[PDB]
Amino acid sequence: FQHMGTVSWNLREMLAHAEETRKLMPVCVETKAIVSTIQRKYKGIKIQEGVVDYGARFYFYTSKTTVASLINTLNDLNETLVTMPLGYVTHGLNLEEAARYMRSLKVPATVSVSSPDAVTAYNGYLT
Amino acid sequence: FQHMGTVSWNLREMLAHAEETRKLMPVCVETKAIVSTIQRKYKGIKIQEGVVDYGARFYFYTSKTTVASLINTLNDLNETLVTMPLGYVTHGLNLEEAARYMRSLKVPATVSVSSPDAVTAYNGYLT
Repeated sequence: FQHMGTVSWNLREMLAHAEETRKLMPVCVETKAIVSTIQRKYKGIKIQEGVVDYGARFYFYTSKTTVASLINTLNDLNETLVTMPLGYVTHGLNLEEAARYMRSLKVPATVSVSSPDAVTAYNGYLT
Repeated sequence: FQHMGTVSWNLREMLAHAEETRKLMPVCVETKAIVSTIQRKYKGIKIQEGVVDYGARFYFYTSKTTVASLINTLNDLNETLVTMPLGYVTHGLNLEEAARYMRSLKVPATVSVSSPDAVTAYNGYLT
């Protein structure tokens, strides 16, 4: 998977990278800490499902969208991502099963996990 | 980040340091000026992706490999590096976003930037 690599970026780093690069950043609208940060950082943003390009370029989704459906949608968008492992926590998945879904991503992505130790754990599950 | 330090060495100085120390030196094969210099200093080299130990010890990569993936690979190799800021220009990144990715390196590294002024800028971005 030369098109995906794994870092440990907090939300401020992810947003700063996304603002500069305009890489697409998926955001689960049920994750209050993240939505709150976005609403305060980009005053006036109208959060709605799908692509919202305002401050940064977001793909807003609900966890009622199942992970493989989200990933097919993102594959069709054909944009480079900055993302957390999809389904992890939001869909009740552990890190290993989120990685299993992430194997279906065909677009380039930077994947952010909680800690440097999670980087090696995640990459081992992915490969 | 005590395991990384920043200098301003031109390519000839980087190659001389790499030749003596056997530190691993990442090289983007799309950067034609660098590849040509390497082919001229180390006549007969067979450039191919991955580790090539000929004259100096190189890690040749394509910019189709995403920066975080390259860094994941270099961390797994566990060799000390002499390197330019990864992703800078080659992946369309500015110096600040390259530095953001370099925070993920776990192996010791000497990072060489284009001028003494860039040393100041890069260190501020890294931290």
